[PDB]
Amino acid sequence: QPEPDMITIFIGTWNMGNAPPPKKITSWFLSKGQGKTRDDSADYIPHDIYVIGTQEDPLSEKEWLEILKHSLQEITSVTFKTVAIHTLWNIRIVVLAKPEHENRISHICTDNVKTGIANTLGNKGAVGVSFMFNGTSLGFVNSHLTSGSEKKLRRNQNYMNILRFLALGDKKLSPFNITHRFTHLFWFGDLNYRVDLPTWEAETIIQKIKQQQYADLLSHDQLLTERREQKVFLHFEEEEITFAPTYRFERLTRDKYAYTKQKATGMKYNLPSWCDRVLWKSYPLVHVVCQSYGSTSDIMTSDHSPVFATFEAGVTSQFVSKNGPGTVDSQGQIEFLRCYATLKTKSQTKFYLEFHSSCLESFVKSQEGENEEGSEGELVVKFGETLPKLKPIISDPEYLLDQHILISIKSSDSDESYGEGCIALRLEATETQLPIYTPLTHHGELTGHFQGEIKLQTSQ
Ligand SMILES: CC(=O)Nc1ccncc1C
Repeated sequence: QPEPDMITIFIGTWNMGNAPPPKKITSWFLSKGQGKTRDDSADYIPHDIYVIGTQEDPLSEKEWLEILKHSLQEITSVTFKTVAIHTLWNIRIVVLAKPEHENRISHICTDNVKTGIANTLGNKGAVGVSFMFNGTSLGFVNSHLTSGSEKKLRRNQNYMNILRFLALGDKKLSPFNITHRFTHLFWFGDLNYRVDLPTWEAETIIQKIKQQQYADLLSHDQLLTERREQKVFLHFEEEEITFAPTYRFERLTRDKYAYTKQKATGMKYNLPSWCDRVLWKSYPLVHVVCQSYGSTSDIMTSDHSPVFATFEAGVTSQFVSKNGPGTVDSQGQIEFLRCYATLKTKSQTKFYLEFHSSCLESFVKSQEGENEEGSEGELVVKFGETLPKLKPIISDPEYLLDQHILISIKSSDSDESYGEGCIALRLEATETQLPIYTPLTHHGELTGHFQGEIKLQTSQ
């Protein structure tokens, strides 16, 4: 039974509008409807992992699990295993996997974050799940962010609170938030970003949707515009949107957008919007390909339509050598030349680096760097040829070239991280000096850069 090199992952997000689902929801799991849809020839082929995020979910965990599992069994004739389920209020995440994967999946974590204070604490936030699939770490976040067209800044703040405070993955990676803990991170939900056009343009927008002409709407989508301005979701990818806005529909049809202000909306307009989204972030030079991204047309219980996305994702095996795990492999080493951090900080403390990777027995602290002033005001922290030589547990290039080094630059004064990034060991050559680079972030905002050269020695 060979271990897989690649799996497929289904991501679903649905704001159920506090209504039970209809009797058949199979179109969701088949990626059928509008947008980038899955080929009919794949209908009976199960995805390896199904991750279902709901918002405004009125069902008990048991009720929803029975619907999901019976849906997948009808499609695939496979009885899926429940990996995890976690609910905060009416925000839920379910992870299901093919039974063959049960003994490939370990280190399952769940968490939630509640967003806002007082007034604004009580129904918005996120749930998430992480686990290891053989040698690959996977994270999944379902968030229901603040509603309303004039609250994009609140949504961005909700995003920053969720990635700071959601405690998933390896707790030993203490300087790193969820945006650095996983080989593949999927972030989805009712993110509630709107099409920011004048209220008076509602019927014009509906016309454009009927013509399947999305370009002049997407140019005003708040998630795309905020992400282009580095206000939210920095370093996350999204597949091009080619499906109609998924909100706000009259229930029991899809023929009508319900946009006008009502007492039930707090006298707010809900112009047609792409509230319901799937984004991802994978470590550099790991295979990840979006195969589908769309919405269903035939599930009409809610004022939102379900959204699906599917991915091919590279995975690695749980590697054992004669040496590591349990010792180092002296045939392996990672060296750093001409390295320096450029930081945006106005502060003047000394900095050191920490190197974290599951290819090391434990994280490695460098000596302090030498601070200089950049020509445009910046702090440059020079490590020159001073960084430690990293001793991987396994030297086999089929293992080592698939690994990644997380880097934190920390203040000597406070031991607080000022920036985090990631370097792939998937190099063009071994025993050769090659440029490396990562942006540095802190709380998912850009704080600087790390660049230099690497020299990787493997057993080959
Ligand atoms: C066009 C655009 O917004 N790109 C982007 C922004 C932030 N982070 C990642 C990406 C790929």
